[PDB]
Amino acid sequence: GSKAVTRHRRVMHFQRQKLMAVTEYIPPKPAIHPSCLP
Amino acid sequence: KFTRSRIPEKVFQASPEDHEKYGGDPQNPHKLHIVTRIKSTRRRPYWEKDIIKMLGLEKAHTPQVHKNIPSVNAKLKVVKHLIRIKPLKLPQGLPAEENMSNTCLKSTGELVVQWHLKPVEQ
Amino acid sequence: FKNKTVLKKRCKDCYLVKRRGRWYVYCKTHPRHKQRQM
Amino acid sequence: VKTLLPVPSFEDVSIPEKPKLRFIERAPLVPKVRREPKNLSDIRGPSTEATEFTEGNFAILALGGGYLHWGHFEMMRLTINRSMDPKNMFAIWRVPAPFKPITRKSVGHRMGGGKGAIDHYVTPVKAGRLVVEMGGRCEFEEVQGFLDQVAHKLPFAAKAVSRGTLEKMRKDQEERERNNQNPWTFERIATANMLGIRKVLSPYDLTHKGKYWGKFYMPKRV
Amino acid sequence: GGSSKNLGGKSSGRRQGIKKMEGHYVHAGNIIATQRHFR
Amino acid sequence: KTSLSSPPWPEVVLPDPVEETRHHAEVVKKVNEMIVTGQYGRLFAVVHFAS
Amino acid sequence: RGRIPGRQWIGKHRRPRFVSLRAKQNMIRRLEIEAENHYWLSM
RNA sequence: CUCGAUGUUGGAUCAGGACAUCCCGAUGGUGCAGCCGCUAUUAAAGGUUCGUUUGUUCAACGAUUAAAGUCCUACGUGAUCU
RNA sequence: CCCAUAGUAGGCCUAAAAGCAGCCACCAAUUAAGAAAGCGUUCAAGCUCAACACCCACUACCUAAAAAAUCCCAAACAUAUAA
Ligand SMILES: [K+]
Ligand SMILES: [K+]
Ligand SMILES: [K+]
Ligand SMILES: [K+]
Ligand SMILES: [K+]
Ligand SMILES: [Mg+2]
Ligand SMILES: [Mg+2]
Ligand SMILES: [Mg+2]
Ligand SMILES: [Mg+2]
Ligand SMILES: [Mg+2]
Ligand SMILES: [Mg+2]
Ligand SMILES: [Mg+2]
Ligand SMILES: [Mg+2]
Ligand SMILES: [Mg+2]
Ligand SMILES: [Mg+2]
Ligand SMILES: [Mg+2]
Ligand SMILES: [Mg+2]
Ligand SMILES: [Mg+2]
Ligand SMILES: [Mg+2]
Ligand SMILES: [Mg+2]
Ligand SMILES: [Mg+2]
Ligand SMILES: [Zn+2]
Repeated sequence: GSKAVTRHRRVMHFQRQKLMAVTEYIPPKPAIHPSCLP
Repeated sequence: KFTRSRIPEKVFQASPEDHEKYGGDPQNPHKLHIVTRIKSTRRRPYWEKDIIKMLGLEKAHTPQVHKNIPSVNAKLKVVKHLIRIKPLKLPQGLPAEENMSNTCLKSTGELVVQWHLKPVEQ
Repeated sequence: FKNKTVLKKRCKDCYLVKRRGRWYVYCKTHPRHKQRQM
Repeated sequence: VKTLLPVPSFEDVSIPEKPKLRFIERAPLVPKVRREPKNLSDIRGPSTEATEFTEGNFAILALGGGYLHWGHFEMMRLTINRSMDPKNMFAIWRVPAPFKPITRKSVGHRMGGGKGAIDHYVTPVKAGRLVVEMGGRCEFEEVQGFLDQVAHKLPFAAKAVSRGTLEKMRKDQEERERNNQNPWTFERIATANMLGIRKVLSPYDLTHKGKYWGKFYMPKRV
Repeated sequence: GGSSKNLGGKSSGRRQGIKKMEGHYVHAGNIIATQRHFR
Repeated sequence: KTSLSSPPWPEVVLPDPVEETRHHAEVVKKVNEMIVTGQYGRLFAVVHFAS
Repeated sequence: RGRIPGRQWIGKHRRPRFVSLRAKQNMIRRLEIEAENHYWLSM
């Protein structure tokens, strides 16, 4: 196996991959785009 | 190294918003849990395997009743990721000797003491 | 034309144009400045 | 009538006697004899030293972990000393000279037979550390040109920053964490060991909170 | 080829430490702890 | 009016519940009379037995 | 063409696995159950 | 993986394939006047020599050629040979 | 986009240093133009930039590619209401 610190970006365990996917930043979306209002 | 996980006590302190979402009463805590295993113990550490057996959760999707007390909760927390915990509700009170044989545990968690298998005239 | 990953204008007369699906740098004053997106 | 604006005055700024960057030696004064382990956790995770400005106002921020050898210091020194104005600028080192010995076995030898001999030295660097700090009678646009050129040649992800941009960078990250609409975060899940997720995680993930993977730093992770 | 210059260093663990923790019942003579230095 | 101004499916207007309750009673009465008068031949049934 | 070196799902170079939409929904569904478990264990 | 055998160099024979093109085609730049070149883009249809010493692949040398390309194919190919 | 006169080739150094090899100063004419930010000239000339005027250019200021050897490799699809 590879060490915890590698020169390349090590492949993640699939469960961790899923964890990252589910915890991504979701920006606040306004009801009306602010450019469409006075 | 992989070890047992210490869960911070803050995780088990409900906020006012939680009480609205789930509908529990902090001043009238439910007496009994309904506990059902919904996850396998395969590919889990042995200590989790051992607690599932102790709680009588070897067979999945089989509701078990347990006392809502610190000691029991301590076991439940180790395997909280393997089970579903719901409060036992008694809309008509506890079963008595007369109605022991006419009870049914519904999917809502309510243990009813009469099971007629008839439509409601209402 | 020299292939370039990063296109840079080398004089005032250089002008960027996108043709045949890739960016080009064209220069009439100094044809040596001509670059193709790689 | 194009509206003119006031300009900042740097008369109150002082320039040291040796504004240029001093020379860094290949190996320390006294050569080391005791061979050391890799200790790869010295470039892993956030940095806890040299994360703030001390004297100058501009610096090169490290966005990842890595090791710096003499070849890197010479590139930084020459590139900066050539592109800077000694009269109105000054630079200092924010990283110590190579001290960590790196052993290496001879070519063609098989596995085993003890440990290799000390070959060269490196300076471990963590993410979020300042590598070089500059200052003086100059704006950001002046140093940013050749500072970014240097940052691109470093073995890790780096970027030139200022007292303002660095502060804004940090405040923007906090704003993202507060307004994040996702109810599920890496911290909440990991610390509570939800789904038994700590079986595929590391003990360091409790503190890194998913923002670090080996030596790589991910600023877009909240 | 080459050889390592570090010899020795193969002593086994002494199995020292506390034998009777707080609250344990001991009879006279029972060893409570073993130690190399006064801990 | 554009290709995406409104949904692709047609708009459905369900019957008035009061009017439909009366129509339902008529249908049930008609079918009940067929039973009383024996206006059916062979019947089939779906029965649950042994699981 | 398009070989993965050695065995597919082990070692240094691996076949990339991607997270599908339903894989995400599956995880969130179980996160909600555990979140509720936390609540009922608090009283 | 194979030791209840997957025959080990170079050559002969016949070659399949890649293009990171040696020659032939088409192009941009040049410190491209022209003739010669250098450099990059595109192109794998077709072609890519004979000798002296050496077991040699290589290397050196002689005479040529539009050019004497680089590699992979169990360092292609011994139930075809040497 | 548009446009550029002038004390003056500022002093010193220098064979020569004229905004632009170096050192010091970096003041001032014209409503407006740095004792000059980038080229250039052996030194000069010469071409731009920061000026004025004109006038709503009413900019984004976060990023960068590709090749191997028998033959690409499921077929396909942007539109009917989670399950
Ligand atoms: K870099
Ligand atoms: K592999
Ligand atoms: K064998
Ligand atoms: K011979
Ligand atoms: K001069
Ligand atoms: Mg390991
Ligand atoms: Mg020891
Ligand atoms: Mg031992
Ligand atoms: Mg394989
Ligand atoms: Mg055999
Ligand atoms: Mg052939
Ligand atoms: Mg080609
Ligand atoms: Mg062979
Ligand atoms: Mg034979
Ligand atoms: Mg054969
Ligand atoms: Mg003048
Ligand atoms: Mg003079
Ligand atoms: Mg002068
Ligand atoms: Mg000059
Ligand atoms: Mg003036
Ligand atoms: Mg102008
Ligand atoms: Zn040009």
